[PDB]
Amino acid sequence: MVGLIWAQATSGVIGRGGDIPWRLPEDQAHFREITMGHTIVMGRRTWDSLPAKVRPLPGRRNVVLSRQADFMASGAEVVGSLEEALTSPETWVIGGGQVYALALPYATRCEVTEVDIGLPREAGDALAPVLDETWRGETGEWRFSRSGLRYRLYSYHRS
Ligand SMILES: NC(=O)C1=CN([C@@H]2O[C@H](COP(=O)(O)OP(=O)(O)OC[C@H]3O[C@@H](n4cnc5c(N)ncnc54)[C@H](OP(=O)(O)O)[C@@H]3O)[C@@H](O)[C@H]2O)C=CC1
Repeated sequence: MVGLIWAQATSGVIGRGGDIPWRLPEDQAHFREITMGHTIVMGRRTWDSLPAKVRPLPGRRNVVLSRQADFMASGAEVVGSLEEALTSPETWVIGGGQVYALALPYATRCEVTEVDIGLPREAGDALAPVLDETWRGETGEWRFSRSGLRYRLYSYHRS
């Protein structure tokens, strides 16, 4: 089982300038709940964007994809191919744009948080993968964040 987990602006933007273009702390707990105790796979830039205090993410086997066969990532496993990254039965791909695209074909689950923020796609942005009709989804109710942003959760599956 390979799952993808991400948060996106309605527009599809998931990252800009090396960061996430919004604040939504309420998301942190759902992320933690889905990923805890499993192997998590991320691209090298996502690793670098993780704050030093939670790098590596505690309670998870952190796997980092990189084409630098010498890249240093303390507390994480550096692999150079996607096949090497996906050996665990329950693996959650947590980013970024490149890695989500690369892993989508292997995925049977996606936990998506939609953020109701006006943020048009700009050139160079990290973007969320587009789910076609092989996916059957379940949409949650909109909620308000203390940040002021409305957000909801989607759970997608495909056998
Ligand atoms: N909103 C959300 O839910 C999330 C948003 N993000 C955002 O995403 C952005 C980063 O995304 P993005 O720029 O797409 O980067 P990625 O995190 O996907 O990392 C890309 C890097 O992964 C490595 N890589 C990619 N493909 C391969 C491959 N096929 N084989 C080996 N190594 C590979 C390379 O490392 P190297 O260059 O070292 O070879 C490459 O530079 C940031 O802005 C981040 O904040 C991240 C996670 C979640």
